[PDB]
Amino acid sequence: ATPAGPPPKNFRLPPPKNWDEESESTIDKVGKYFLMTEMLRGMYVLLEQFFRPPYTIYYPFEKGPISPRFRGEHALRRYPSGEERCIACKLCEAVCPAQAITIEAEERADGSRRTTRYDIDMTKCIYCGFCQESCPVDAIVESPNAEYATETREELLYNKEKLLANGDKWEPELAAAIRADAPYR
Amino acid sequence: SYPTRTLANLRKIGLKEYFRQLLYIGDTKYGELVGVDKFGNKFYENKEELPLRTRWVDYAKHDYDA
Amino acid sequence: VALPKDAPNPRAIPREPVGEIKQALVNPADKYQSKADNLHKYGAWLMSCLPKYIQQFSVWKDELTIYICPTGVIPVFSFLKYNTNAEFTQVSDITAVDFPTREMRFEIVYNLLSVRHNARIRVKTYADEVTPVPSITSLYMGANWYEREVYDMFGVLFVGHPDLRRIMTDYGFEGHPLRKDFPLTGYTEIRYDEEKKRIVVEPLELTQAFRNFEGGSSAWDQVGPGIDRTPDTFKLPTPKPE
Amino acid sequence: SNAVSITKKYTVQSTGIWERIRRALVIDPNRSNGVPLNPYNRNPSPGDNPPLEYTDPVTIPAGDIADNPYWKRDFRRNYPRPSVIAQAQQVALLSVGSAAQPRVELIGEEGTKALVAAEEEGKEKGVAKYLEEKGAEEAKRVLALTGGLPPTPSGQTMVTGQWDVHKYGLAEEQSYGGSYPCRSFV
Amino acid sequence: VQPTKFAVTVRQSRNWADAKQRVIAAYRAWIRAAPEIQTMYSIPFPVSHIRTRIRQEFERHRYVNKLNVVDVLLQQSNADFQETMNFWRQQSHVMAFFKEEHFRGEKRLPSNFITGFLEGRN
Amino acid sequence: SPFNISFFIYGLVFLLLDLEILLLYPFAVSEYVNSAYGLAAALIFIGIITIGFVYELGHDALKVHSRLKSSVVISYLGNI
Amino acid sequence: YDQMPDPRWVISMGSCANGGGYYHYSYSVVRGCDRIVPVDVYVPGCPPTSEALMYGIFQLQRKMRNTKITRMWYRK
Amino acid sequence: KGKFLVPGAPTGLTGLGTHPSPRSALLYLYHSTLEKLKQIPEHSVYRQSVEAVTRHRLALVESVVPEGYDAWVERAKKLLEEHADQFDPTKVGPEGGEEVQGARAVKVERDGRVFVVSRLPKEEDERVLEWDGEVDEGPELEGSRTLEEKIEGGLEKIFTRRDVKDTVGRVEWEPEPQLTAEQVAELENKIGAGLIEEVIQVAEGELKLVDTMVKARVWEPLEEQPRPGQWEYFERK
Amino acid sequence: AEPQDGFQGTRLIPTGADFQSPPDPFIDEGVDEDSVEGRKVRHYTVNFGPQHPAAHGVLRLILELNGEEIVRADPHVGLLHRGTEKLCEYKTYMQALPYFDRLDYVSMMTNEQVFSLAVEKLLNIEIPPRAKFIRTMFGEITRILNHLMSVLSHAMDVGALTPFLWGFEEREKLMEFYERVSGARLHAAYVRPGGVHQDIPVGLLDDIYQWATQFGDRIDETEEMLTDNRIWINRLKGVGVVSAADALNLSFTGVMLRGSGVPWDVRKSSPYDAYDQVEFDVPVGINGDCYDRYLCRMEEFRQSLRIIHQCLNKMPAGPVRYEDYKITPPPRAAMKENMEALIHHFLLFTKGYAVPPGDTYTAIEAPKGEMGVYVVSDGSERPYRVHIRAPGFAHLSGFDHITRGHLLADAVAVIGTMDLVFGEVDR
Amino acid sequence: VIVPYREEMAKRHLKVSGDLGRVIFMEFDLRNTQSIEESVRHSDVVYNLIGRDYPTKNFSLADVHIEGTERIVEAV
Ligand SMILES: *P(=O)(O)OCC(C)(C)[C@H](O)C(=O)NCCC(=O)NCCSC(=O)CCCCCCCCCCCCC
Ligand SMILES: CCCCCCCCCCCCO[C@@H]1O[C@H](CO)[C@@H](O[C@H]2O[C@H](CO)[C@@H](O)[C@H](O)[C@H]2O)[C@H](O)[C@H]1O
Ligand code: SF4
Ligand code: SF4
Ligand code: SF4
Repeated sequence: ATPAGPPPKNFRLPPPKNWDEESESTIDKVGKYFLMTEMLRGMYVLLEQFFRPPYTIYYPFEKGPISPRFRGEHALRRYPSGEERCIACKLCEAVCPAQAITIEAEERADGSRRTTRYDIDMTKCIYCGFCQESCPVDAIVESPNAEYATETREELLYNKEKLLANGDKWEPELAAAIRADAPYR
Repeated sequence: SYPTRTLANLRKIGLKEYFRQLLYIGDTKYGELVGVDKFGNKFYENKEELPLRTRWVDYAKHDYDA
Repeated sequence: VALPKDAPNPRAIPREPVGEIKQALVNPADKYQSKADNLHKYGAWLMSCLPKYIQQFSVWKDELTIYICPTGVIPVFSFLKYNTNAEFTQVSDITAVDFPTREMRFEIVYNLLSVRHNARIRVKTYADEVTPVPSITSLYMGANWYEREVYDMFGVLFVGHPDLRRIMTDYGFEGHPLRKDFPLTGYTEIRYDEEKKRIVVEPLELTQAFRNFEGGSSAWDQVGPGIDRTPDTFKLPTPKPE
Repeated sequence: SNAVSITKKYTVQSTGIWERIRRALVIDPNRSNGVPLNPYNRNPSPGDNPPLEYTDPVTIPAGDIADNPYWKRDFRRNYPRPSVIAQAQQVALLSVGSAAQPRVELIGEEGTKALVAAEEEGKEKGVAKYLEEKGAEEAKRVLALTGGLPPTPSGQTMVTGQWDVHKYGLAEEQSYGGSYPCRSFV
Repeated sequence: VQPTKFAVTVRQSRNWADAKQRVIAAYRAWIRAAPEIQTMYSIPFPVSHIRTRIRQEFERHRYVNKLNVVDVLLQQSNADFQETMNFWRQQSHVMAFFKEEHFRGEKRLPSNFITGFLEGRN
Repeated sequence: SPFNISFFIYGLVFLLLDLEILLLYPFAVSEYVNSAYGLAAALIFIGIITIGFVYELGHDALKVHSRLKSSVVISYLGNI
Repeated sequence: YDQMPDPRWVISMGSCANGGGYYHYSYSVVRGCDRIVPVDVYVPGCPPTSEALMYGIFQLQRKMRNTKITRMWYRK
Repeated sequence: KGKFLVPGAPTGLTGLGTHPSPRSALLYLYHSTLEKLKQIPEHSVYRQSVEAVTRHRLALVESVVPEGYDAWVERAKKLLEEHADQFDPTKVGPEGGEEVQGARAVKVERDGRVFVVSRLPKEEDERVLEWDGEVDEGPELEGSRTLEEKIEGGLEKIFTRRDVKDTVGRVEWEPEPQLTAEQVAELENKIGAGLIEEVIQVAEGELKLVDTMVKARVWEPLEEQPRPGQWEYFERK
Repeated sequence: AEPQDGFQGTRLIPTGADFQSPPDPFIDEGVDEDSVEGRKVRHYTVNFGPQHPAAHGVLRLILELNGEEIVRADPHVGLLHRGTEKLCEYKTYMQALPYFDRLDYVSMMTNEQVFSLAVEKLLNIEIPPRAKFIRTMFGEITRILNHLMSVLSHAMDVGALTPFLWGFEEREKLMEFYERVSGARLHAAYVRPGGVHQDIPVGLLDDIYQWATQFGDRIDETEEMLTDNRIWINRLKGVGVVSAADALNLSFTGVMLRGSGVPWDVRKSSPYDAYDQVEFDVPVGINGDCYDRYLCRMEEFRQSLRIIHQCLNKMPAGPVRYEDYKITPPPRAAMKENMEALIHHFLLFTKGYAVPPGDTYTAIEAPKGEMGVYVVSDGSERPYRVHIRAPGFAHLSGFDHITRGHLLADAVAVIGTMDLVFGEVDR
Repeated sequence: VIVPYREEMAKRHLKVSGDLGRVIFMEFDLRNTQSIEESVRHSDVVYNLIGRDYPTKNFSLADVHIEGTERIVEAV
């Protein structure tokens, strides 16, 4: 219970003090009992809080702080041209910790390598952000949007038509968060 | 809030606007207009408030939503 | 806002520029050679003191492992509990590993701690689907729930244990999930039946079947054989020429 | 005391008549209220931190272009193997010694056949038969390897430079004093 | 039964006379308990159906001629007995041992070749 | 399951003391007439019911309260 | 849930309750709490932020504001 | 003042209280350990390991001597000699008697050494002690009772027990002198295994291991060989 | 010849009850009739749980009561057993790291520290100094976060409700630092084998210092309410008392071990990360009770703050990630510019890195006790076996031995002094 | 299963019985034919279990069992 070698210098406790060896005057000792002085001090600390500013935020008018690295709902982005950035490498499908991504790809009419299916089970996803660390083209991101509770969980099966619609909606904020964090990525 | 703060903001925004805020935000708050959303929402800023309360929104709709 | 007035902006202070960063390359195994000789010595002493049960011992870095016969469980742990040079008075953990390629499927791993000597020791034995292991709750009260887990999760049975019941799984659960033949999603699923007014148990169907990406393991070995690092005090002397 | 002045604590301060009022009616005037400062705290946001200011570093040995072959710094593939010794091995080690310390000279020939004499006896008989038959004299020899006592196990600190137990001692100044049943240890 | 009401220290059968003695004492306790299992778990079956179904679960392992196999089969029984006699198992676990309260019922394998062929392997 | 006896003691000690304080309320609204003679009698009545209160204090009837060196000593004598 | 007096609402919070989440492919986990009880709002995230759970409560509070009680009894 | 450690005072370790006689306890445990090691053959490294360590600690324990020890031991030798029947385990059991309210000693022999194990009646408050602590077996059976019932009620104990005040044929065993608190600290700085009371805990663990080490015959050859491919894992090459 | 020799039962396994030995008769420390002494008393059982606080979410402990006192306590766990140790066998090492955030869900970055340290030991790599300090700083920010949950939820169960709210603003501020380095308020996934995922942002070390300047005042006011309060003292003194010998024999670690007078901290005894570079003290109690364990936890608040300040002043420069792309992902800019970097990027996110064969048991000083992991490696890219040693699992196993004879109002205090999150206990 | 419903609260217990995309809820009125029409356009089998035992202020046993069966079977 103590380490090997010599016992620690004064590890052993002093002998216990008898009641009449204690250094506390009866006046101090009896007063603290009947006046309940330590409980009075704690009640006074609550008066101090009473007259301090509160911590509360009025939501939804005032929001809490979120960093550029925040991990909210997924979005599929484009280039300035308008083409989808996604080229169907499937890296985000391989690294998914919860197997939430299902991708089916083929050759587009023009010969380009593009996805035909892009589904994200929002009820399987753990919001780790791994999908967006593995992208070679910044195609999949997680927007700062955390406010999308829905009614049915069928609404939480995002298909490629919803994830592109999300990127079109959120692009300025997505481009801004990428601009802030890119040096660190 | 506290009386000194809520009194000063009445001297700024007026009693018709004071009641508008009691119905929605639930605070008496004064700040500078920063801009308007396409949805019609209005944004205000005041560096002199409590932290995380320097920016707020006045929604355009009665049945507001984040 | 009333600034503290003697607490300046910590971001406004300018930082001294860092130029060329240089870090030496270290091999973290090299820090463990100074204790490699005694860890071997202690394992050698242990298996001379208990030749009846200690089949071998291994040393990796700071870890000395002892390999014992299943019937030696009570003597070996007694010696490691009540010896003055082996004052290993905690069980940290008891778990099993499954090797279906062995005749004895289950390896039983015990990890023990000695607060007196600031030392750790690992004890390994083996078990089977039908071959039981002595319980050590006669020596460590803390080992009781651990053996319930090994039993619950592997099926290994601990002779002498008081109240060897399941600890983790559901009440009528059939199977041992940490066995490697047990499937990841199991064999059964539950739901609420409106017509029966209770929760019922059903055979497992999955809306999405689990996609197992094991096949993408490199066609090439990526670690190699490693490096031998035994003390010369535990190697056989070489015959000098002539 | 243990307190440092409120004026260095990076919280919003009370001013003027209210400061005098606070420094009168309060348990500890040096205590902050926990309200952070707007011009200092999280200012600017990380979103306005300039992207171009930050630099991703490299260290000269491993990140250089011109004096680092990868195979000197591939410590993952120079990993240690587990060193295993069974009962046959220890019979031989006691029989004929060790590459560090031999029992017999083992010069040239007629020593190689002595080296299997160590290996052969190991498979045939455990360390238990070996100790029974050569007598209690070499039961004393197993302890003679570590100086006549059994060896103690290795500790796991090396803060003193050698592997050892940590020397837990009472700290010079106790945080509760003797007034509470809790001692501080260094 | 020191830690729990129906706890039995894990014991290893010494021989077949001992092993058969334990099996019979296990079966006796279970079929004794069937009225107590039928009220607590509100089983909508006769006590006779419960007892005849308990018999089937012993009738499965009547031909085991390994002594190491009997002890694990006895420990499984003792543990099942403990979690049923203490109200630890839910009615859902207990009346799910009866393999006719599936909405497909007891008939869940195909009866012969042709009926399983016309239904696609059941 | 057996019920704890302290439930009975709570009701009983209340029932008796509550009857005892009840008997003193007439004194507090009749003090001026009672004067010294009434005080002495009430002091005697207060004293008797106090002694019965120190009995339950002395015995923990309310059962509220009541909630190591080794005897084996060895001596060394030496060789035979 | 069977003991909740009417009217009853259920909020499913997080990926694990919504659809199983990280432990969806396990032998011990129910893949969604709506295999057991009816759900009225699903809040996404592992974990949702506190604002997100507030947002879900406001969605439910709005669902109740749109609940017709005595106006449904009137049509039938 | 602090010349001697209060027995049963807390040590700093919870549940471990100061030993009433630490030096003699440690001596008793070591010698008892050395005696049980003769059931083990000479060529077992276990016995050599335990023997050497035990003798090493036994030497340092005997290096310190309590003051007045030589004077006390001479009287205690005679006191045993002339009153041996008072302290005999074959006469008064392993316990020194049944009158737990009276002093109880017994002479015990280990490994060529003599010890007295004196069990002392517990010091209790006079305000709580009934009948000086005499154990209450219950009331005597009264009324019409059988011969067999009276025996099982203990009647024959009338002709065996003694009044606790009855001290005429007996002599009072005087305890051994103790180490000082500083002497105990010096014992600790030699043995090098922490507090003295914590060393007794380890020492009485070595005593219990010998019983298991003999019953299992750990020096015998290996029971169960590793069948081929038993400790093989995933090593390359 | 098992299992063949076991078919006929020719061998019996030597049980511990065979090697029982009678106590030494000499130095050994301490019926039916008409009387009511022979009479037996019935006991009744009680189903305790779930309590309102988040940490004790899935506790179904069944107590047997003789009147008021507890005769035997039987916790039924498994209500949050989600099969983590099995799901970890079908994932790569990087994929399995988020499973560790969800073990003790109030101490996330120290759960992923013990998994990183275990994998890094089999990788045979040394992680850079900056990540060493980042990890020791955020391991102490984590320790403060957990103790704010553990101490204040304990006092909320005991009935003090105001310190809980004060320190959850302190908790609310310290999760802003989690969300700045990562983007999660709870599950960062920040600590990874080879260092940390991303470098800390460029104004964070100033913001932690600003928080640091006032955090002691928060401990002092939390301490104003509980330490000297007689109601608090009379609900924790003498409650849940474990001896030093039994705490070891019961597999107790941490303040459960340390509150009985055993000086022992994994940080001091097997130093990891930058702990050997920081000066801190170890609070060790006397009487082994809940009051000692409360006083030891409050002292760690002040010691963790003292480490965080030292980490700020020794923060070196350099990579925060092991400088080797066969193990840690290359920068995005490299992957988009250099051939070797895109190859190493691609293979790390699909196959993962291979870990050399072997097994390691690695422990750290987690806030709830000692947390360890046993990882068997098969030389491949997925773990062959991951086993988590959870400090609370061993603590709840000793609840019967510690609450025996206590009142149920005493047992609720014993539940809170043992730092219990049931996702830790059930893995 | 297409489940036409009049009250939102009442229908909720029916969704637990099915997997995602299986229980579809449609808001319908026995006097709105479009709601009936679009409830049966995809159906293979249509059931009609609608029936009261009493007259209401909005439905006479004639209205329910005749004017609803008319309106519904005409869609079939
Ligand atoms: P007779 O001599 O003909 O037969 C006696 C036996 C059966 C012992 C044979 O002679 C024999 O040797 N057979 C092989 C030994 C054997 O039977 N092994 C297994 C014994 S344990 C066993 O069978 C356990 C069965 C399951 C226990 C639980 C049953 C009830 C569970 C569900 C109850 C209803 C829902 C709660
Ligand atoms: C004028 C007003 C006077 C008010 C009362 C004045 C004081 C008189 C009451 C106390 C008298 C002494 O009574 C004393 O009470 C204490 C406390 O229960 C008892 O206390 C003792 O026995 C009880 C019962 O086993 C134990 O729970 C307790 O731990 C033990 O110390 C003593 O057995 C009794 O001697
Ligand atoms: S989003 Fe990115 S990672 Fe996913 S498939 Fe498209 S290109 Fe690949
Ligand atoms: S954030 Fe969600 S979708 Fe992306 S990799 Fe992680 S679990 Fe998969
Ligand atoms: S935080 Fe994530 S893992 Fe934890 S319970 Fe919620 S959804 Fe599940």
